[PDB]
Amino acid sequence: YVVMTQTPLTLSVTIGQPASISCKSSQSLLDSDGKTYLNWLLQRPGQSPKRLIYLVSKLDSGVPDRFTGSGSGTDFTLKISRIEAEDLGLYYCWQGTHFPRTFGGGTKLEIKRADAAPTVSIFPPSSEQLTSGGASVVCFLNNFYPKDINVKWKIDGSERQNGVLNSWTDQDSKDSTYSMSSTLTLTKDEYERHNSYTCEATHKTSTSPIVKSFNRNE
Amino acid sequence: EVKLVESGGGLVKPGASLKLSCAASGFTFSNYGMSWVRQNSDKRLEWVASIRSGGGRTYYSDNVKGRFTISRENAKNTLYLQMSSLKSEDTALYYCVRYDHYSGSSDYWGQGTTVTVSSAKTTPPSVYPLAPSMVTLGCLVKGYFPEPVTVTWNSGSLSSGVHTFPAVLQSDLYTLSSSVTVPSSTWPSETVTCNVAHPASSTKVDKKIVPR
Amino acid sequence: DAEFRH
Repeated sequence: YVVMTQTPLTLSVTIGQPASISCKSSQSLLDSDGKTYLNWLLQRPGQSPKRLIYLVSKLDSGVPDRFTGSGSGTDFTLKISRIEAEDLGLYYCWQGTHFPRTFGGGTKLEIKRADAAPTVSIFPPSSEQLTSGGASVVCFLNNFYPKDINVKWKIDGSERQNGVLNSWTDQDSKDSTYSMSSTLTLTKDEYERHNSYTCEATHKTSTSPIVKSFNRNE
Repeated sequence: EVKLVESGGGLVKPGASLKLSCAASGFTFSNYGMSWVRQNSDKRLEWVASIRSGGGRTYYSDNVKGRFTISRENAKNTLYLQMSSLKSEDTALYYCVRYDHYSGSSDYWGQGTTVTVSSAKTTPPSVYPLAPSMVTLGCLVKGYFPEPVTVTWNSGSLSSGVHTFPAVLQSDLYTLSSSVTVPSSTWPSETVTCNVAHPASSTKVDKKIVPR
Repeated sequence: DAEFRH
């Protein structure tokens, strides 16, 4: 098993600026036939993997020449002379020299855009759900950047940390923002013992947490 | 247009069998070696099996050897993966992949077919309303298995301002939410309904969002 | 890919 190691794991790049990714293999990828079977692949969000580079430096014919590849032996580099919006995704190196075929762990490239505050919405459990014995309080945090965000739940003032499930979207191709949902699920009886439910978002775009609340009374 | 279209993926019990297919078009299929590569939840890619264009020679990863069989039917331009003794560690998106002997690497990949190995049972979703210049509404789709579900708003006529979040797996059951944002002057004066479908359980639910 | 070249 030839180990393929990529650095960095994540890359945040501005449109128009250069970027590069390093791939290192645990042993030489030079084949006995004298060729070096080192390949690069891009998987866009929700899309099929697409070949970028093969044989170290050969450019796939569907790929623009702002992509180049170099290296030899155990050390290889993918370079992008100028980033474009559609470059968002997972980049993988992989080797075809040794059996079995092995892949690097991937590098996530995301597009750097202007900071944007989340639009926060909070929703009480529906009456329908309460009849099941459960109660989910849902908080949407939509269209923010950067993706680094912290959501905290408070019930009657006290911080609550579980029954909480969070889900993040990948970067939106339309506006380069992220969205996430945080859902706090309690038993019906637990939910009805308290009045105030609060969703608190900490993000670099405000000097204080962005807060949405409701009272079970109203 | 070289195209590879995998099918056959779905929920399968631990220890059971499942056969994947990959229909190839836009090239002379019999001339090419083919492989299966799988991608797990961590987005890690792992080669599975390969079959040559000639002589029917086959190759397997140490993880699937003795359990999987790769084969081809050139008369149907189709690649197969017969899986047996399946286990949780086999859960993945499975891709059909062409090796291009002219350029010296695998080139084209399909869209993938999803295999879920689990003893948990197919379970229909519960669909709950999420009600409070623009107003954001939503639907909570809870307790279903396996993936996927689809969620539209007003049968698709409401497309802008919609977010559907990736499902999260909580106790062998999936949950997701979808949000939709409309002008406040259109709700609740006009109706807003989320349409949820769960093909695996032959379920279709329409939940109108009514003010609290 | 090596398997296709042996």
